Amino acid sequence: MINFDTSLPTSHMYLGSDMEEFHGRTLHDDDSCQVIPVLPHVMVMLIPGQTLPLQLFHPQEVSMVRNLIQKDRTFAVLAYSNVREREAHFGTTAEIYAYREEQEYGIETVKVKAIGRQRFKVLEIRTQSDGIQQAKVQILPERVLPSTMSAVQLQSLSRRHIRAFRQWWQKYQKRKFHCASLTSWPPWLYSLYDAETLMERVKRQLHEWDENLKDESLPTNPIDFSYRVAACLPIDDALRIQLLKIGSAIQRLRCELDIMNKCTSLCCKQCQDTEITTKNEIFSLSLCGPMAAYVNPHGYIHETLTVYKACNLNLSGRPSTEHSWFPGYAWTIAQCRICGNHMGWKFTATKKDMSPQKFWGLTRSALLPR
Amino acid sequence: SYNYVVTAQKPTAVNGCVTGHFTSAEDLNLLIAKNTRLEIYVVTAEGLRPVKEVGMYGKIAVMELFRPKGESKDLLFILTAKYNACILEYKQSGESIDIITRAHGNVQDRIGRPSETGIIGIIDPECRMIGLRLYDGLFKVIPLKELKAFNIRLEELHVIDVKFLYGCQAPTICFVYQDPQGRHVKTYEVSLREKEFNKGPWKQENVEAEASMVIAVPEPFGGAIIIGQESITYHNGDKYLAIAPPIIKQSTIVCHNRVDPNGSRYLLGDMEGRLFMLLLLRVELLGETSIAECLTYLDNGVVFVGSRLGDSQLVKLNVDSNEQGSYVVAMETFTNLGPIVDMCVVDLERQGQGQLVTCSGAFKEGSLRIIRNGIGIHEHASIDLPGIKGLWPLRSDPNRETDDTLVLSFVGQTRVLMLNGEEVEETELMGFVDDQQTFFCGNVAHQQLIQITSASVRLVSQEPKALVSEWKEPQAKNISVASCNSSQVVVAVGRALYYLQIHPQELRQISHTEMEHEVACLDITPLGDSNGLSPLCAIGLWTDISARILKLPSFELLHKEMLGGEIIPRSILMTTFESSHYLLCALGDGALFYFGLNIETGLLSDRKKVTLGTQPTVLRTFRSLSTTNVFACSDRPTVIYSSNHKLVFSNVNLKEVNYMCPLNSDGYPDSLALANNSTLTIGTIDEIQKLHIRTVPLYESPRKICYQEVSQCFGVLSSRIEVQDTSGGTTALRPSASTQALSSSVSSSKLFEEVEVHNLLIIDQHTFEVLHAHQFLQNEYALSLVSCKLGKDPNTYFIVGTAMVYPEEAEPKQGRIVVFQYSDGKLQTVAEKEVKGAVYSMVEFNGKLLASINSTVRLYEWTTEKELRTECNHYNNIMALYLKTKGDFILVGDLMRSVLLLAYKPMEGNFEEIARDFNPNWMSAVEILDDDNFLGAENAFNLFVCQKTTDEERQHLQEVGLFHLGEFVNVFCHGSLVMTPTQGSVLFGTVNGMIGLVTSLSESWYNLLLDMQNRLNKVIKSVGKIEHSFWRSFHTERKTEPATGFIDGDLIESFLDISRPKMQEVVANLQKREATADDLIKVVEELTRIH
Ligand SMILES: Nc1cccc2c1CN([C@H]1CCC(=O)NC1=O)C2=O
Ligand SMILES: [Zn+2]
Repeated sequence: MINFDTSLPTSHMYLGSDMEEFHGRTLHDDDSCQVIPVLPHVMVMLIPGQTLPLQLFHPQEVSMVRNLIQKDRTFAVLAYSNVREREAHFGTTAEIYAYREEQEYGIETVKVKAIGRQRFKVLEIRTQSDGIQQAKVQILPERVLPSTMSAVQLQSLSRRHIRAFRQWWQKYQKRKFHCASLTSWPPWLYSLYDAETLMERVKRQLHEWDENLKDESLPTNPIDFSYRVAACLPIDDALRIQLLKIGSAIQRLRCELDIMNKCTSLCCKQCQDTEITTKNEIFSLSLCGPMAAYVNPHGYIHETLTVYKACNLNLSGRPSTEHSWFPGYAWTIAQCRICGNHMGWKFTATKKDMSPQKFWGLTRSALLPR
Repeated sequence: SYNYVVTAQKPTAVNGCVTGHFTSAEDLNLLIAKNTRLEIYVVTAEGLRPVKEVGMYGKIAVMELFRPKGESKDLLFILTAKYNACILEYKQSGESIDIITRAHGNVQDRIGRPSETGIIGIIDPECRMIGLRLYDGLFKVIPLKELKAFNIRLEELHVIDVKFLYGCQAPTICFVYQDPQGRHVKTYEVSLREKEFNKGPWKQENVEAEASMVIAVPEPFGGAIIIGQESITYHNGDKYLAIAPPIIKQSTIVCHNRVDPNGSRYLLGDMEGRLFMLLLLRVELLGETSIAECLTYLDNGVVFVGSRLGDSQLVKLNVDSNEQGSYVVAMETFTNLGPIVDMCVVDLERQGQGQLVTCSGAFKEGSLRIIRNGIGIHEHASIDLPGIKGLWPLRSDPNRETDDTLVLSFVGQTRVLMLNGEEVEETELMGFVDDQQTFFCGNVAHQQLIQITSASVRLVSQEPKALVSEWKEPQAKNISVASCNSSQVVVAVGRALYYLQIHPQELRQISHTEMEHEVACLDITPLGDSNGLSPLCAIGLWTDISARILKLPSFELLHKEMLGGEIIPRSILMTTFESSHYLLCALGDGALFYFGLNIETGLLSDRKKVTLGTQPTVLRTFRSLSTTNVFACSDRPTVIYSSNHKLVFSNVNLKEVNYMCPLNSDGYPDSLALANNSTLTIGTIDEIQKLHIRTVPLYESPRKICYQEVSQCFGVLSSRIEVQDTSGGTTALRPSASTQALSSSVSSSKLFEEVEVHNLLIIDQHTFEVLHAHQFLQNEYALSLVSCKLGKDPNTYFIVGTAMVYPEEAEPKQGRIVVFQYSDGKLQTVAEKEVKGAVYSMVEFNGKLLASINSTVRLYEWTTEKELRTECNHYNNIMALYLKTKGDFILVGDLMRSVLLLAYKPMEGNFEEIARDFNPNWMSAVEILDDDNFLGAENAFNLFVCQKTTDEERQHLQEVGLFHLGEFVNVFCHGSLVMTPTQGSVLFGTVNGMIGLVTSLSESWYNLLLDMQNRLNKVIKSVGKIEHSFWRSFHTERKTEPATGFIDGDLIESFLDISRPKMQEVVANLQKREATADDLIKVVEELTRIH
C-alpha cells in the first residue's frame, strides 16, 4: 500500500506557504459578454475546477495581476487550436485564490494559485501596448438536464426512489427506467444517458488508479465530477478542446468513458511509435487525479501524469530535490531513448520507508495516446 | 419555415380520476383527467352519464375536489405541469353549461430543482390550505383569489409521499422520507399565523426500506397507513400495527381508493393489474383488472379502473366469488390507444383511403389499433335487387310494434318483401300496386297504410288488407313529387300542390295552391312538440332555385332562400338535432345547404354549404342509439349528426349508397336497409363519430411496425415477459400473440429473475391473425424493423436490427441484421450479418440498406450472392438512434437532440457531413419534413423544426420552429387518414393516445392565422384563465421562450365554433389586403379537411 500524502501535491508547497488567501467568489451570468485579461506566457488549457499554479516575473505580467487582485481576481486562459499562431476560439476563466508578492534579484515577482471557473467563447482578441492581451468573450452556460424519465412519468409510479450491490444497479435500471416501456427505447439505452450510471462507470476506473480512494473526496455533483475527470486524462490538445466545447455533464462523461476505453498505450509524440507507458501504469499520487498542472522555477507549466513503470526512458544528471512537486521525492530528467525528447522525470524517494519508492512524472505534451 | 399542428385524435389515457359532488351536492360525480382534457360524469347506477367535456391550456398534475364551509356543491382544484393553479366551480342554467374560475394563479418558484418523486398536491380535510411539494426542501402553502402562496423550509430533502392528517386541532402532514441512514416516517405541524413548521404530534418512527405510499385514514382511527414492498404498517403515536402479507410480494402497490367514508375498506392496486381490499389489518385479493393508474369506488359495488397502459374499465365487486374465485367482473371497456410506441399509414380496404395501424399499450394490455376515418356498417343480409329507386319500412301487423315488411321502388315498378325473422321473401301487399313506381308508402293514422305512386294516393286498411280510399289529381295527371307523414300528405303535380289529411277510410283534400315554378322537392316533417301534425311545408323549386318555408294549410310563404346557381334542389328535409331545428337542402351537383329553422316564423338563419358527393344527395332520417340522425346517400355516403350544437358530417365506409331507410324487424333489430345500384344490404350502424378504432389485443408488448404489400401482412416486433423456471430456460406468464402463433419458429445461433423474450410477428392485413412468430435469440433485443427490396433483387424482405444485451455490458458489444423472406406462411432466413454493436435504426437508401451500429453509420449493398456488403462507414462520435432519409441525404439523431446531416456521394462512395447542431435536450422522435426542414419532439413535451452562403453558415442548422405541444411524441409518420392550401402531411403518435397532424404553410397564410390567433384569444374564455401564448411557450427547466413558426390548429378550428357576432369581432380589421368573415370561414373550413 501507498503511504505518501496525496494531499501534498494539490497544495503546491514548492510555491511556498504564507500566501494571501482570497475566499470571495465572482461568477458572471450565462451568455454574458465580458472583457478579461490574458496572461502572455500561459500556453496550457485550464478546465473548470482545475488548479493553475503560476510563477510570474515579467514586469507587464506582474503589474497586470497586481492590478487584478485590486478587483475581479479573474483572468482568461485560452484553449489554443494553434499554439504557434496563437489561435484560440475557446477558454476558461481563472480566479486567483492564493497570491504572494516578493522582491528579489532586482525584480518584482509574484506567485499565484488560481482555479478554473467558467468556460467561454472567444469573440475578439484585442492587444495592449504593454504586451498583455484582452479578450471579449461570451460565457458558456453549463447545461443541466433532468432525468430522461422526468417528462414521461407524471403518474403514480413516480414515487419509486433510487460485491452484492451489483444487483442493486440492475434493480436501479429496472426501477428508474421502468417507464421506458411508454417510449420507443429500452431501459438499457436510457442508462447510457443517466448521470448516476455514467458516473459509476467512470468511478470504476478512478478506483483502478486510486487504490486508497475514499468516496467522500469525490464530488457527488456530475458537473464537478465530469470536469475533475477531464483534467486528469492524458490526452492530446485536439481532444481536450473537444471536451471543453461540451456543455452537458452527460455528453462529457460519455466522451470521457469513450476516451478511457480506447486509451491503451502512451507513446513519444515525437517518435509516434516508441511506447513509453500504458493505461495500466497510471495511478493517482494526488487527490486531483493522476495528472495535474505544476510550475517550474521559470513559470513554465508542465501538466504531469504519475505512472509506476515507464519504458524507453533514459535519465541524465543526478537526482535533485530542488523545487520538487512531490515532497519527499527527488527528480531526475527523463528523455525518450530513441529521439531524446524530454518526457518528464523519474521521481525517487529520499527516505527508505516511503511508498512508492519510485514513480514517473510524464509531461502530457510529450505523450501521444497513438 | 411555417407549420400547422392540429389534434387528429384527442388523448385517450387516464392520468387521474376523482369522485365527489361537483355538479350538485346530490348527483355523484366522476371526474377523469385525460391530460389537457377534463371529462365530467354522473354515476347513473345503470351506467355513467357524461355531462360536459372541457379542455385546458395545461397538462393536469393535481386534481382534487373540496367543499370549504357553506358551499352549494364541490370546488375543483387543478394544478398544471407549468404550475397553473386554479379553483373551478360548476355552473348550469338550462342547456348552458360553463366551468367557472373561482381563483387562479401561477405557483412556480423563481428558482428551485423540481423534486424526484414529482408534484404532490394535498388538501387539509377542513379546507384550511393547499399543500404542494413541487421542489425538494420546501413546502408551498395556498390557504383556501389570486391564489397567494408561501414556503416553509423542510429539513428532510427527499420526501417520498405525503398526506394531510385527519382529526387535528392544528393542521398536520405525515410524510415518508429517506436519508443515508434509512427511510423513516415523520410528522410536522403547519401554522398559517406563524408561516412556519413546528414539531409533530408523534415520533419519527422507522419504516420499510421500500415504503412508498402514505394513506390518510379518517376518524375515529386517525393516523397513517404506510404501504411498502412486502409490509403494510400503521402509525398513531403509541398505536402501531405491522402486517406483511405474502400475496402483495409479487408487485408493488401503486394506487389506492377509499370504499367506506369512515376508513374501514380501501381498494389497493399493483403494477400487474391485481385488485386488493385492505380491511380495517387484513388484505384480500379481489381479482385482475387493467393496469390501473388510478382507482375509484362509486355507488354500490361498481369500480372505475383508470388505466394509462391499457383500456380503462368499469368493474363489479361481488361479495360472491365465481368458479375461478374472482370477486371482479368486467362491465364496460373504454378504448385507450396510449402509448403509441410505433405506427404506419396503409391503404387498406380501398386505395386513397388512409388507415393508421399503431403499436399501442404495454405488457398484458398490448394491442394493435386500427384507426380508420369514418363510420362503418355491419352487414347481416345481402340481396341481388339492382336499380332500387326507393326503400320503405312497414308494419303489416298493427298489434306488432316491429317492422315485418320492406317496400321497394323501381323504374315504373314496386316490389314488396316480407321479413319472417332472418328470412326475406318476395310477396304482394293487398291494396298496393306493383305496376307503378312508388314515391312513398308506410304506416299511417287510424291503423292504415298509404301508397303514393306516380298515378294516385292509395289508402289501405290493415284489418283486412283492402283499398279504403284513393285520391287522384282531377285531370288524371301524374304526381311528380310527394311528401307524407302520418296524418298529412302534400303532393306536387308540376307547379300544383295539394294538401290532404289521413282520416279513417278517407283521404281528405284540405287545400291546394299553384307555385311560381315547377316543384323539385317536398318535406312535411313535424318538428318540436307537434303531435304528428306539421304546420310547415318545406319546398324546393326549379328555375328560380329556391328553398321555401310554406304554412299549412294556407300554403302562405313564410321564407324564401335564394340558393343560387343553375343546379336545382333534389332533396329537402326539416330535422331536429340536440333540440335545435334545421333545414337541410341537397342540390343536384352534390352540394348540401344547411340552415337553422324557426318553427314559428319559418326563418332560415346561418346558411352553411358543405360539399358531399358528385351525385345528388338523398336525405333520410334514422334513429341511432336513441338519437335522430340524417343519412346522406351519394357516392360519398355521410351521417349528419350533432356535437356541441354544431352539425357534424362523418363519411360512411361504403363505395356508394343511393337509397336507405331504417328497419327494426324481429330478425333485424334497430337496423338500416341500404341500397346501391346492384344490391340491397341489411345491417347495423357503428358508433356515430369521426374515427373508428379496431382493437386487436396481443396480450404482450408491441414495439415496432411496418408493412409488406407483396405479402398482404404486417411485420411486428413484440416482447413478452417470462420468469426463470427450475430448468435451463424460462416459462411464460400467460398465453400471448408470440406463444399462440399459427406457425412458430426460432432463431438458429451462429454468433459468439424476469426475462424479456423478443419476437417478429407476421399479421394478416385483413383478419389480423398471428400467421407466424419468429422468436429471437436468448438475450437478443430486437430494435429496428424495415420491409423493403434491396439491390438488383426483386424480393421484398423483412429486415430486423438486433442487439445482444447482457447486464454487465453497458453498450451492446454485439448485434445482428437479419434478412427474412415471407413465403408459404413461414419466415425463411436469407442473411444473418453479425455487427460489433446495437442496430438502433435502419432505412432503405436508394436501393441500399443504411443501418446504425451504435456510434457508426453503415451502408450495405445487396449482392447476387444475397448477402449485405459493407460499403462506406461514417464514424459520428454520437450514438445514431435516429436515422431518417430523403434522396441522397441522411439525418442522424442522438437522444440529446444532437443532429448531424450526412450525404452519400455517388461518385466518391463516401459520406459527407453537411450540417451539425448540438443543443442538449432530450429528443424522443424526429422526421424529415422536406429537403431543407425537419421536425422533432424535444424534452418537456415540445416540438421543433430545424432548417438549412459562407461555409460556416451552410455547415450549421437553424432552429425555425418552437412549440409546446403538451404531449410526448414517440413516432412521426408521413401519411393522411383523409381521401393546394397546405404542403405535406406528418402524423404523430403520443404516450397519452393523442394523434396529431403537422402540415406546412406559406409566409402569408402563417401571418394571417397568427394574427387571427391573437384575436381569437381575446374572445375565447380559457378554463382556469391560462394564457394560450403561455401554454404554447417552449418550456424546459431553464428557458421558457414563446412559440415560433407554429399555428395551433385546435385554436384556429374553434373559429368555426364561436358566435357569428364574435367571428365579426375577430375578422374586424384582420387583413395589405382586406379579410372578409366569409373568406375566413372558407380558409378555416379548408384546414379542418386535412384531418
Ligand atoms: N531546477 C530546474 C531548472 C529548470 C527547469 C526545471 C527545474 C526543476 N523542474 C521540475 C523538476 C520536477 C519537479 O518536481 N519540479 C520542478 O520544478 C523544472 O522543470
Ligand atoms: Zn521519442
